[PDB]
Amino acid sequence: MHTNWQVCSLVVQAKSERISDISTQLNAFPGCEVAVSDAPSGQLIVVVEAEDSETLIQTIESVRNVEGVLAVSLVYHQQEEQGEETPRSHHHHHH
Repeated sequence: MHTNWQVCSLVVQAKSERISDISTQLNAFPGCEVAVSDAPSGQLIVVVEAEDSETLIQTIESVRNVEGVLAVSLVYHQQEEQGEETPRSHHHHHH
């Protein structure tokens, strides 16, 4: 099915010299499109669209595993999971 997926822009700070290699490689990722490419600053805007939030993470983490990327600033970020000290209502019923 077509799930309610989310797109996320990535401000990729990378080696300004190596921008051509990095952009080419990143645009070859699944769901990743290089929208904006500013070679002078080393900024690559990559928009990633993925089905589930976790599928997005799987993809974005791979983006951050490229040599050339210095910092990936995710335009859409949440807090850490942290852990809930007192759980909420779960409705996992077998019956």
